[PDB]
Amino acid sequence: SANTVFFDKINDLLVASVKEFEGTVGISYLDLETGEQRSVNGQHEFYTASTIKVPLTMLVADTVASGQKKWTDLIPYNAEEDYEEGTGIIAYNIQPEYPLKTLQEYAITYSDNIAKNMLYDTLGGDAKAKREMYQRYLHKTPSIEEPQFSSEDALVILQKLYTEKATKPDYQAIYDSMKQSVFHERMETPTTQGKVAHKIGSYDEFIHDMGILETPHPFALAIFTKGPDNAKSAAFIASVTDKLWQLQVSEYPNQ
Repeated sequence: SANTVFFDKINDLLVASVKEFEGTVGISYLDLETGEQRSVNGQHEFYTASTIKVPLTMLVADTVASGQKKWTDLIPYNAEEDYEEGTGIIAYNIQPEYPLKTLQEYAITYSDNIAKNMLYDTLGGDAKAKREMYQRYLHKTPSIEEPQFSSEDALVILQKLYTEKATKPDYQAIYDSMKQSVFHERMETPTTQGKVAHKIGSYDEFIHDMGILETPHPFALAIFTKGPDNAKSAAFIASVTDKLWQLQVSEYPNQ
């Protein structure tokens, strides 16, 4: 009963919050210790933008585990297929090849677009990779041209990473790269700093973040938005994140 009281308070906060947002938003919260979730508009599908780099890296790790690739493998840069600007390290000091491990790191820590392209190449192309990650991790068929996630989808992916990193060091490495990511915004706030693993995503009107907040009783959170004002969208994510953090640290029910 005490749990339902607390989770109902989380729900009240989510409902109140989305009322304030000019645009479309989905929010999903997961209390990792109990498995209890609360969502508002948690099934609306949004263009993934860079959030897809998380399951991409998971798939790369799975592929290494299968024996088909090794972390030490040198992956060649293909100008004619891999070049992309925006976020990343590679574009701004291009090398002819990279260890697979390095790509894996850069795709998350620096949201590196070229790294992402080179990972898709390694996995047999983006259509194949997308089919595999969606089918295996979400039990869904993807749109290859315009892949989508709901906030609930994001929670399914985060839960898998969080559970399985206990026995999969390469998933722990992904998590750690999410903690070390260089974009100190959205779910990363003065309150959550040093205690958040997150993957931002941005494209035009799409502004997202998804992650795990390392409160004493930890929780997963996904906030996906589409709206006209990028600054407002990012500020909304940070605001809701801090409000949930405060509840989680101050009113968590005795079990």
